[PDB]
Amino acid sequence: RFLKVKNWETDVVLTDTLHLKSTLETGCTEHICMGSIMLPVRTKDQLFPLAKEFLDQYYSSIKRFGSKAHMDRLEEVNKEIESTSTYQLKDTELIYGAKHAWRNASRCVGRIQWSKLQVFDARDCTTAHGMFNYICNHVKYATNKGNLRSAITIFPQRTDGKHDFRVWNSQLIRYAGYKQPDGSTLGDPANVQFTEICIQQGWKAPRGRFDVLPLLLQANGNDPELFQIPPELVLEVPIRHPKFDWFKDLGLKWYGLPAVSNMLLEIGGLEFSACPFSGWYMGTEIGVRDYCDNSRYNILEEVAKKMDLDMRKTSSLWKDQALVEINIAVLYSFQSDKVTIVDHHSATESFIKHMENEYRCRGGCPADWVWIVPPMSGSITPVFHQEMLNYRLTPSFEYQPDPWNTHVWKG
Amino acid sequence: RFLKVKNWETDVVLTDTLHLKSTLETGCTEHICMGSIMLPTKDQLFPLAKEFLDQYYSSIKRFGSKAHMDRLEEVNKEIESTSTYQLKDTELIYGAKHAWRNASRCVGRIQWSKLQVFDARDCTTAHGMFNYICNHVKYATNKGNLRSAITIFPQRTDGKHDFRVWNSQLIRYAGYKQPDGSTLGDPANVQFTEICIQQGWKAPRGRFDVLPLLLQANGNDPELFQIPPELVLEVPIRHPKFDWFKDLGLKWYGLPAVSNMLLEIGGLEFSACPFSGWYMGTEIGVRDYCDNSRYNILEEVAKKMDLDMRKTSSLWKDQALVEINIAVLYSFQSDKVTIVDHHSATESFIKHMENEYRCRGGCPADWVWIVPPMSGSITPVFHQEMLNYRLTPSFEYQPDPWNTHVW
Ligand code: HEM
Ligand code: HEM
Ligand SMILES: CNCCCc1cncc(CCc2cc(C)cc(N)n2)c1
Ligand SMILES: C[C@H](O)[C@H](O)[C@H]1CNc2nc(N)[nH]c(=O)c2N1
Ligand SMILES: C[C@H](O)[C@H](O)[C@H]1CNc2nc(N)[nH]c(=O)c2N1
Ligand SMILES: [Zn+2]
Repeated sequence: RFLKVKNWETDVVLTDTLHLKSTLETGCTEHICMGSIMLPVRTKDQLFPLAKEFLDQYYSSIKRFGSKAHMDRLEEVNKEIESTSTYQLKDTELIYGAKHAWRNASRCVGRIQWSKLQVFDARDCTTAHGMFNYICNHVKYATNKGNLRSAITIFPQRTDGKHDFRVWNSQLIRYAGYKQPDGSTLGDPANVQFTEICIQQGWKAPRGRFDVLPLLLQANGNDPELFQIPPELVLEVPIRHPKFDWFKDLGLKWYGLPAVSNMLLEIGGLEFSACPFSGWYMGTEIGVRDYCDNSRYNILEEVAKKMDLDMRKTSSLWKDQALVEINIAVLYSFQSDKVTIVDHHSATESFIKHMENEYRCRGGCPADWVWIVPPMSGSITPVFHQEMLNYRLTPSFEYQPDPWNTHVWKG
Repeated sequence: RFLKVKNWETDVVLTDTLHLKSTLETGCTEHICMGSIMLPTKDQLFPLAKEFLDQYYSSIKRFGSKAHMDRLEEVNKEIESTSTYQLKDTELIYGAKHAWRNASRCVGRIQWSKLQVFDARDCTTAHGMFNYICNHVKYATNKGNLRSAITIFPQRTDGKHDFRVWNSQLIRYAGYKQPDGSTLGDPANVQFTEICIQQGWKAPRGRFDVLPLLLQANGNDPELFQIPPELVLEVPIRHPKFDWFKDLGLKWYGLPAVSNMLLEIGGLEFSACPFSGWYMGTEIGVRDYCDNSRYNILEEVAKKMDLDMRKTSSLWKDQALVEINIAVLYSFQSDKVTIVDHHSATESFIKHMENEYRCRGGCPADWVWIVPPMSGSITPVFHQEMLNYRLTPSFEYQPDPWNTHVW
């Protein structure tokens, strides 16, 4: 089967054959598209085909398909599965797997960088303290004094599902949110629930607008433990605007390192429930979503006031106008401080090239248009005009339930 | 099977049951989502008629009535005898309004029940069609106070007598390829303009030439007509702050009127059914003016604002884009032509969705099309999960007549 996608701006037509290797579900049917839906203990039975599929890909990629090394390895994994009910990846396979999970991540516009990923093998980790050490080293390495480096740290895989390693933080670095008795919110409204958990676990909250949350770390299915990331390791950027001198007085800053820590990495049927990964920010993530979502810091009003825009009619586009200045300021600030960041024009343009490269060399590039298109100025970026096919390949990053909803407390 | 949609801004969750009445396919499968793809007999006819008449009679609280059964009986006889059937005026109006209600790509659907339906099923010639379309244009425009309307021409018979408006929209600007290798006017309209010229149009070769209508009646060869200039309302584009903007020589037409689509009601097919409402600003300011394959004016505007266009990271493109869109809205409002900004329109649509979920059990919506082409996430629709599915009556895409027409 052949599937064509078209770019309506360029008339470039690409042919996808890669989707034939698609395994998991989409959520869609012939009767319904769930393309805008956010979120739509394994037996040896199901496990060996998954291992085999993965090992065949790995051996093909190193051009050793059907080799004795390939066959011996299948044999070794088979025996290990029938003996121990699971298996261990070689370091090479782990690295290959992590890189490909990123490569297959259909919601990530940053994938041109997929082959450059520093993989930190933390499978020898046994305790929360050990996890803390590993994560500190990840943060320091990735931050690199502002010259950001993509990295992932991989903690031991799931066994019976009762001994899971989990990072309870959705991201390694995030600001606390505090609900006030008057209904108002101090800090990041997104993180109110998690902050409360942290407080309940014994965290002493400074109760400011930009308090870096402590790490809440679960090793081997045990109760999670609190650790504070050494502040000297947390790179932050004061936000200012190149022309507006009052912008600094808004009191804004953000952290430089975007680091997802709540996702599950699947490789060859194995499940890595704690696998924090990081890259560098695209400006709009902060300037559009973090700052301007009504459900987040929500600064559009204040900014628009200070720019003295006409705010009586939406039709003045005062919101749009303020939004631009805020995103200019985020980009300006990071650049001025020499902290890696990319604008949505650069990032989407790079993605189109990556995508075309992938069609040519790989036969496709699964992409989720709904996530790939930036949250401002959509149609003046080239991804907007690009038809995309969304499907799911393994290895992959997957959503998993929040640990506080599933954890069995030891006490 | 009973699907939930969440708004991530408000945490509001809606339950959709309406999708279990969908029938047409989406393009998607359990293995592949095609949500971003632009274009993915008596036997066949009677169940379609029945399904439609059932929903019609349910809508007037007369389900299972004798009049319901009588109509069903009558339609069935007519299909058996004549191979097709004729809609009653009431049914036609119901169907047209519901086609719009079911248009999952339309953000303006809160207005769906206020639609003026012009029954042009008595039309027989292209001159007839021309007259009906002029009257539509004049009625819809209403001196700037726009009114939603659709004009419905005779249904398809054997497929060899189709009525077609060859133009994709009732009102659009011509496109010309220059010796300069560049493009004059609207680049999207070059091929159609060629066909107009080849059919005998005398093109003025200007940048904003209103295209002539190319009208096909009864499967005959299409004929040319110029819409009376005085009925084509246009808006010169100026900026409220930038005095120089006027000098760009920009204007646009007040009437957005889609003419290339197929209206399906009760299995019947209306291949010629132009419909119109009123513009959302971004349609003109973002797409028409700033698309690289359209009027593509970003660079010039940016230069007149003297922005640093050295580096993409200055966001000069984004800045110019906002001002271009400010000017569009200002110009329409100043000239008193109905227009809606994307904030107001998406807000309306959220309330409509909630109404539709509350009173109909759902609302089919294509998020890819509903979210505006600028400032996506500062509009409520961005944070609104939507289910996309196909309900009938419906507007459907159809092939361009020049690839179809046996001359
Ligand atoms: C290096 C530069 C990178 C850039 C510019 C980038 C860009 C982005 C952006 C803008 C998003 C959307 C985030 C959101 O809307 O919440 C995203 C999502 C995602 N990225 Fe990347 N990313 C980068 C690196 C990485 C790396 C290193 C990985 C994994 C090894 C990765 C995997 C993912 C995944 C799995 C998602 C989906 C997250 C979710 O569903 O919440 N990215 N990326
Ligand atoms: C009166 C105010 C209206 C507003 C504000 C509005 C808004 C819009 C917008 C912004 C689009 C996207 C168009 C594009 O991006 O090219 C659209 C598409 C559409 N509209 Fe509405 N519309 C209105 C009236 C109507 C009416 C009266 C009908 C039918 C009787 C209709 C049916 C449709 C259909 C079928 C589409 C999809 C067109 C396509 O797929 O090319 N709309 N509308
Ligand atoms: C999933 N919706 C909520 C996301 C909230 C959130 C909070 N902090 C950091 C991120 C980072 C997202 C992200 C991750 C990576 C790896 C790179 C990049 N440029 N961006 C996301
Ligand atoms: C409902 C909708 O899917 C939701 O708002 C999505 C839209 N696209 C997105 N795109 C990105 N990059 N990040 C997001 O969080 C979202 N949210
Ligand atoms: C590839 C993508 O589907 C295409 O660019 C779509 C995206 N969303 C759109 N949305 C609207 N309203 N109108 C359009 O023409 C498009 N084009
Ligand atoms: Zn889909």
